[PDB]
Amino acid sequence: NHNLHITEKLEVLAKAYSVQGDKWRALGYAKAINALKSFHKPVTSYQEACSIPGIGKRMAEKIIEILESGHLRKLDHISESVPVLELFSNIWGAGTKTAQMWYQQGFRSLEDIRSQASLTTQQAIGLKHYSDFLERMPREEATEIEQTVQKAAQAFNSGLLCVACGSYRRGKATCGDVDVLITHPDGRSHRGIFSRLLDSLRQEGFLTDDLVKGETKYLGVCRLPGPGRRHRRLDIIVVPYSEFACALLYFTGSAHFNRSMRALAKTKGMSLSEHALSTAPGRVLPTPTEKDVFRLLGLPYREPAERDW
DNA sequence: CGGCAGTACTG
DNA sequence: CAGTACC
DNA sequence: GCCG
Ligand SMILES: [Cl-]
Ligand SMILES: [Mg+2]
Ligand code: NA
Ligand code: NA
Ligand code: NA
Repeated sequence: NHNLHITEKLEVLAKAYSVQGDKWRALGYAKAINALKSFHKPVTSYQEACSIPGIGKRMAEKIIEILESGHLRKLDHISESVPVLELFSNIWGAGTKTAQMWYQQGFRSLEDIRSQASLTTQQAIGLKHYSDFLERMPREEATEIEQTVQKAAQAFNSGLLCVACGSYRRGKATCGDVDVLITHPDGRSHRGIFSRLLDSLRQEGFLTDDLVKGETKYLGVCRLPGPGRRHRRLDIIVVPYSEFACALLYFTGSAHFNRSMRALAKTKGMSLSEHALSTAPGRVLPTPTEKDVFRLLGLPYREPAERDW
């Protein structure tokens, strides 16, 4: 990254727009930050700034300002509210609208939130685990969590396949949470297992809090036994076997890689979701493998580690 | 001008 | 429904 | 914010 002196200050702007709710501008800043953290060179011209995909006139100009004096005028005019809004929206279950409302109501610290805010069930759990959920775990811990879920699943039906996705599958040394995808090659036995699986995992003390318990996805909180353990975010998603390849791809990510794939799909008159690759309500195309998705998009296969965009 | 993804939960 | 979350 |  020959441009960490540009990206460091752009990231302040990106975050300010993100937590203030301007999600599209925040998207544009993040793309430009990704582009600039990947070029071949330092950028030292406005005509070179425009050179790169994701950098336009206004973003060029901002490069051409750090160009000169080593800072961006715009940074000194970010609302004093941004760090508080960032604090509040780092509570799981609170996003930008809730953070702006708390701010408007005069809350300024997590002590204010604890003592005076009305919290949803999810947000009270997010607040209780505030620090823990900002921490990444070693991937060796994601492994133990995956194999905990697998053992409980395969106990009830040994045909069940369980796979940790997310940053774990992309090979990262640390993970923000664990995403366990479950399916069954028989095409039917995947259904209705959550009752049994989740109560099994509660039986250990392993599952400590539920955030979401739907018919096909569970989002919650777990903790391995013993000393020195922290609470970890855990998602479990159950999918029909015919959808396994698209689910693997979607839940392996990264989010920027998926977004680049949806856009490439759109150039070919197709659509790509966690459930399927389809034509324009079109037809679902058969994708038994991740490799088939790439092939039908006319792309060469990328292993999970080269999707970490 | 307007897309930049679609859906599953929660309440 | 609006809001939040998943990659 | 960028881009078509
Ligand atoms: Cl596959
Ligand atoms: Mg994850
Ligand atoms: Na949040
Ligand atoms: Na008060
Ligand atoms: Na997750």
